[PDB]
Amino acid sequence: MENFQKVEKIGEGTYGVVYKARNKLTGEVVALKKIRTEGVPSTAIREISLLKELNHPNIVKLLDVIHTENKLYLVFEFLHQDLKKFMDASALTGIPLPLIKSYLFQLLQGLAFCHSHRVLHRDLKPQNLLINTEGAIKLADFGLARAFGVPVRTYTHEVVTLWYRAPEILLGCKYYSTAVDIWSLGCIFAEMVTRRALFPGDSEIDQLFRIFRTLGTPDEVVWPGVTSMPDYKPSFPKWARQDFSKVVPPLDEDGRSLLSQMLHYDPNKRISAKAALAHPFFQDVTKPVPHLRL
Ligand SMILES: NCCCNc1cc(NCc2cccnc2)c(C(N)=O)cc1[N+](=O)[O-]
Repeated sequence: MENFQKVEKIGEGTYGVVYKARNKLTGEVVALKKIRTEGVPSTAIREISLLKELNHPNIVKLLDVIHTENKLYLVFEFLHQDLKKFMDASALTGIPLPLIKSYLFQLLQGLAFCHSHRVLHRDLKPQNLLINTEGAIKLADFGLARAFGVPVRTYTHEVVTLWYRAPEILLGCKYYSTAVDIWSLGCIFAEMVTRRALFPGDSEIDQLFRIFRTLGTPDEVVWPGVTSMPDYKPSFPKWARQDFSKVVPPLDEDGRSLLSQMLHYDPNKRISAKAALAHPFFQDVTKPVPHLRL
């Protein structure tokens, strides 16, 4: 690199390969993401550039947008671990409730900030939630979905995870709202509590039906306009809704109440990040130190 020295490969993001790199001049350690095809839209670079101003303690800082050699690299602040790996490492005993609550609270603050600035994530998942030794958790990749349009695939035939997709997206809605992020975060909250993905679909229809089997097949009563959605089919099976007490045991009523509001079918009824922060579930929130092995 002209100013970077690759330390190692962090992985292969939905946009391209990601490396942990050191700025040879500043000595700064960062995450360098090479963006995937043949042209590089000028509209995309302007949009991404705007995100460099989106700074919040719970949002992974976009340090630079490098457009050279007709190639696009995104330089992000570096964090040592993602929530997916932390959840796997905490599988035996589970993440303690105080830490789950702290993380959810911080993620909601991050979403509230992004949403107030009209920036949506659209693809929240445990792998894009990064944590450090101080007890902080940050959202990574906000705004990239809109700026880079349709995701499709990473760049090396890697299957996209649908587990956190809101139902309006699965039903073919063309216009995303802030509510899609609240849905994803609700799914993540449930997974941290139970230690199992809430809706682990292996196809778009399996994803939709797993949601329906748990929350009940939506109808015009709970979701006005659902039967007119692009991919809605009158032939969808009609499943009865299950009780939250069975879905995320042994979470308490404050937690179940909040989760239920984050999982409302109607995006318009789904709780906002701002309103969620005021939920009684957070009355006793604190900021614990996680047991992180690096
Ligand atoms: N398959 C998805 C993996 C998540 N990928 C990422 C992980 C990160 N840090 C956590 C980490 C660091 C080193 C080893 N394992 C995890 C960072 C970052 N900003 O630091 C960026 C990305 N990313 O660009 O996607």
